[PDB]
Amino acid sequence: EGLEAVRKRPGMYIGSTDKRGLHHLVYEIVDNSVDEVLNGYGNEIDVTINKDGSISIEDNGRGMPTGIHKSGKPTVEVIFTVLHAGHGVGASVVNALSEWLEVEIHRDGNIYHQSFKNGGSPSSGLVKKGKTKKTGTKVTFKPDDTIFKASTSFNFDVLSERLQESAFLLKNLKITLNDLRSGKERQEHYHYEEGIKEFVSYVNEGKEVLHDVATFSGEANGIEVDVAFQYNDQYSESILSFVNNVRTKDGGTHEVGFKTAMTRVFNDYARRINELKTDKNLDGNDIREGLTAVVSVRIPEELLQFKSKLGTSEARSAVDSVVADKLPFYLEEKGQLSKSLVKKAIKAQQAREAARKAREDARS
Ligand SMILES: C=C1CC[C@@H](O[C@H]2C[C@@](O)([C@H](C)NC(=O)c3[nH]c(C)c(Cl)c3Cl)[C@H](O)[C@@H](C)O2)[C@@H]2C=C[C@H](C)[C@H](C(=O)C3=C(O)[C@H](C(C)C)N([C@@H]4O[C@@H](C)[C@@H](OC(N)=O)[C@@H](OC(C)=O)[C@H]4OC)C3=O)[C@@H]12
Repeated sequence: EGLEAVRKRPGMYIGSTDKRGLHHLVYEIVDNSVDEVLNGYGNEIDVTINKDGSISIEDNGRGMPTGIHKSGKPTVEVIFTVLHAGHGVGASVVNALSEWLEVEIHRDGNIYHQSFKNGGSPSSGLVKKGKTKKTGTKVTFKPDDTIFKASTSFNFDVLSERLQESAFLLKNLKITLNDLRSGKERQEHYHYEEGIKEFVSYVNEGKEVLHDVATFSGEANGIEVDVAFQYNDQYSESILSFVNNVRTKDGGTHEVGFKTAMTRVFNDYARRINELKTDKNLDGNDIREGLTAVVSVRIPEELLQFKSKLGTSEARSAVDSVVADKLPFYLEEKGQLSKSLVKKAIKAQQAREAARKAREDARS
């Protein structure tokens, strides 16, 4: 009954039926809690790997609606049983691929509980039972053995990497990952008050840093932007791009917008402090040498287009504008540092030119 289509072709919805597909089920539920925190409701997400094979995902958000949907069915049943109701395949796909799923909604001092079993078949109605001092939703589900053949066991380190990433992107979000399994009991907490500023320092661990993380945010078009960067004394570039708390591994327009404004502001500043003469412009390449940067954007549903590579042409204009508006003032106020970063980029340009001449001489 709709969920049976998900059960016959799971790959078409979660990619695979291996560790990757198993862990994506966890991410679908985590995302709903993340969305809620974005909207200003809640600040805590608890992920618990249970002894029985299940996984619990709890938040302190508003809690799911308890009432009858536009249709004649309880909203909880609509969410978990109606395909793609509300990647974003929905809680209903998690239910379809679960042996059992339990919902717990904390609303106005009361706990509302609903159970699902086998293909995502309601094994109870929404029952009001228990008193509470908190607001939020808790989803516990045990993956189906027949679906995730030899792949139902949750991996702590896989989840930790993704949960730490979510905490870095949403400052003041506290994520706790708990493993209760015998012989594997562990706990980690991810809470970064300085957000993507803390992400940059993390990516630069084990490398010497040239200055403290430079951060700047703003809004251009309908896109919110967060940019953090810090140079190391090494030569590699490490540009991490994110769209709506989710990584875009192949970059896109938001990444292009950051890179173009960075080259433009650096060149303009270099000529202003007379390091470059009337003498060619520094390439992006020279400027980005040893640069670790995090580009995090928030785009409305209407504007979005592509995933892994953003296509939203307006996001180029958005990042370009925030960087071009904020970076000149950073460089002007950090006079000695910025003069040093200009010289550094000139030396990278000179090194590259000498590599080019040696290559040409070896050819001719
Ligand atoms: C079913 C519901 C009731 C819940 C509501 O979501 C909550 C979610 C919310 O509780 C919050 C984010 N949740 C949590 O905190 C949370 N925490 C945890 C641990 C979990 Cl899990 C959650 Cl959740 C939030 O606080 C409030 C504001 O919204 C949903 C959000 C948006 C819609 C208005 C949606 C709805 O009423 C829909 C419908 O009436 C129809 C269906 C039921 C007839 N529908 C459609 O459902 C299919 C046919 C689609 O199909 C696809 N995509 O293939 C479309 O259909 C189409 C044609 O696009 C989709 O239409 C847009 C809907 O999505 C809503």
